[PDB]
Amino acid sequence: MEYRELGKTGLKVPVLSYGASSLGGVFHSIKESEAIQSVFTAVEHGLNFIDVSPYYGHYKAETVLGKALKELPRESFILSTKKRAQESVYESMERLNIDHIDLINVHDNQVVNETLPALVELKEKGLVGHVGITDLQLENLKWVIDHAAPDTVEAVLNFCHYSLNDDKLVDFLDYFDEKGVGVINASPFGMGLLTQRGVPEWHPAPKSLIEACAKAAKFCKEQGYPIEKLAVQFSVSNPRIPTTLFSSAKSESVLQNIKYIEEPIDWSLVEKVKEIIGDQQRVSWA
Amino acid sequence: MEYRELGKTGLKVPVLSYGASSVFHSIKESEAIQSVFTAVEHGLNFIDVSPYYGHYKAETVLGKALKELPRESFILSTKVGKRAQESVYESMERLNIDHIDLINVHDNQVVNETLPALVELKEKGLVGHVGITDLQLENLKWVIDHAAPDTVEAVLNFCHYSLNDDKLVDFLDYFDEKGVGVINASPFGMGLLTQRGVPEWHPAPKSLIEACAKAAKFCKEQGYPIEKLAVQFSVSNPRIPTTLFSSAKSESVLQNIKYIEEPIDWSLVEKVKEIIGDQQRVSWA
Repeated sequence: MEYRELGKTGLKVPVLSYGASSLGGVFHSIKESEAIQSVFTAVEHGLNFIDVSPYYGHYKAETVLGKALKELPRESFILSTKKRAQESVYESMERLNIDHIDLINVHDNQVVNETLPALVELKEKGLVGHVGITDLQLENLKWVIDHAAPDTVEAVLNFCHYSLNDDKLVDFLDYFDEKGVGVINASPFGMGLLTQRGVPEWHPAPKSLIEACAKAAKFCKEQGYPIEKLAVQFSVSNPRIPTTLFSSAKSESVLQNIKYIEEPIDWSLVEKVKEIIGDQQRVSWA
Repeated sequence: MEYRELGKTGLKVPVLSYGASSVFHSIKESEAIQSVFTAVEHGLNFIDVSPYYGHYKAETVLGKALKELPRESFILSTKVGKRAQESVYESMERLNIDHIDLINVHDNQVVNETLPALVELKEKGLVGHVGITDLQLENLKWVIDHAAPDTVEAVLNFCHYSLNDDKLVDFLDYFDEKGVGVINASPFGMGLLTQRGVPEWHPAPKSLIEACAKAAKFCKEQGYPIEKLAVQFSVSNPRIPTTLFSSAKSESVLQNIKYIEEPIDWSLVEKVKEIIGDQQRVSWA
């Protein structure tokens, strides 16, 4: 298992990161029951870095996850999660029964002046290791880092922009280097596009991107090289992206993606399907 | 296009009803609002807003969008000491509706505190009818038995009247005895009876997954999608007033409407129940 420093953060994070797939909805019990075993498996097999944002919100799930994490040693895992935002961090820290969060990041106006300062105060207190931000659009990330105070934002998290099908994050990597920001990729598979089963029912991806990615998955199938294996291989394949956050419930998926990323990537196959995904490279569906 | 009566409640629900589904929840949101508009346009009055209760921003958008449709043209339902009454109040407040048609309860002794409270809210005329929601029919039976009489008007249940599971059948005589309307849900087994297949999180055992995949590719070779047969079967029983499917895009809603309005091939249902053999009613809860 390979590790990267998360920018100027000091945390050695594994090139893949477990994101604890969404638990809300009916059958939530099954999903969180499996997610606990997945946390254990990811830690036992190399993933320091667990994000539990989907647990941010559910009293009982968060508390028995606090039990589960109390089963694990102090330095055995790095944990990150999502005016009154101070009390929110305090509240959910109590529910997790952890004594301090390794990194807090803001979901989503001028978060620049209200939430981020409170989290900076919290980092000075000793209860939060580092601060970061989460968003969909890289222009928004640039905006908020720009108008914030210097060296406030230590990490950024962003979705579907370093894949076989989307390449945008490159354009911003330099910028992050210039302001000392660790980069966290997420959704390596394009949320179904780089899957061999296909794309979920809610996915609004245009018909063209859908067809390009389905044909790439078919070519991968015919070459005996699963498209998801290639996608997860590729999202952790950039030395400037410290880590990528994949979401799953069953521990089998954690172990499969571990086995994938630890196996050598086929750069010729990357060239091939990046070609087959034609005009649809960096086509957006947000 | 076909309507039945929800037990004795006097609400006329279509055989198929829309249960709008679950980062990336805003995109699902907008699509789901368009989907409820499409469904109400095509006759699917029964609208369950349970996944919106919990996010102020999420319930507000459907409240404001739904204000654009006539009140008598749709029947609405949602999820829920007497904190339940305050929950109903606030749900109406963000949905900007003066009357909820059906109010349900998820999940121990809700028979003496929660259900009497919701009954009181019905007495006042804010809610029309009161029901319960569970994955286990035994738990539904317990609640109905131990509750005050004629309290439980609706019972919602998942993955127990479909091509692979029909454990709801055994309880239908009971539900008729009690005066309880039945709302089926998840007619696809949450991916089993789909051509694409099962999500990663699904716990269903190897044998069930394989039998359903074989039935699926058989349906494919026959030119008759497994999803069409699934939704047709689920709505095919007259003692089950309505079946609730959770979709996001409006195209799925239109597909399912066209599917239920097509006749069902019972020979195909039996050829599929032969592929789903010892796996019928195998639980994964």
